[PDB]
Amino acid sequence: DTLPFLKCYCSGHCPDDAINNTCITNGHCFAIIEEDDQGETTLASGCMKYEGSDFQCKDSPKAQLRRTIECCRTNLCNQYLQPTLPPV
Amino acid sequence: KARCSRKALHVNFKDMGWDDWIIAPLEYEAFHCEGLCEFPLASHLEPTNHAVIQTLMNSMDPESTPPTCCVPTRLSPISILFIDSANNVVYKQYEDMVVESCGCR
Repeated sequence: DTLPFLKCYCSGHCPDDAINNTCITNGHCFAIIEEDDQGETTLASGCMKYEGSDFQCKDSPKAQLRRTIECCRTNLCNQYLQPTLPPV
Repeated sequence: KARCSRKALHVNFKDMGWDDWIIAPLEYEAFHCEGLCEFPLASHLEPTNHAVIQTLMNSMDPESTPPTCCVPTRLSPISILFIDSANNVVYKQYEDMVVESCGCR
């Protein structure tokens, strides 16, 4: 089911209209860690629209760059989120 | 990483060589949409399921599946007063003239 209202933290993925580094949505908040070329990693986070979220929130084991996304469904649930990479 | 978003695009009917036939306005802001559409596709990008699938596949093998594209997903009208009719004056509202939002499709 869709969520009338969900408030999430964002970083890297903030809408143009973000305030206090937060975004609104009807789907999920996410946090993602992804690994760069020299093996450097960034964490980023934002809001995910409901439609498409069952596909985006599960992760393809076959991504060309190792990464982990996590989704949750309560206000600000992604602040303080630390997914770690799949074990090498 | 500059991600899919609305950028400024100024239309000026004189530069277009259209000042001969458009009476008003002289110019408006139409905006345009440009930028990466990468995994993951955040909420304001409002992807279709297809855009999600294709993006995922492109994330898996970019040689084999190209990226989805940043494009207007919501627009608004502009009304233009012009001639062109063997010079009979005419008022017309044109839909989809100004980008209000961008997303990946």
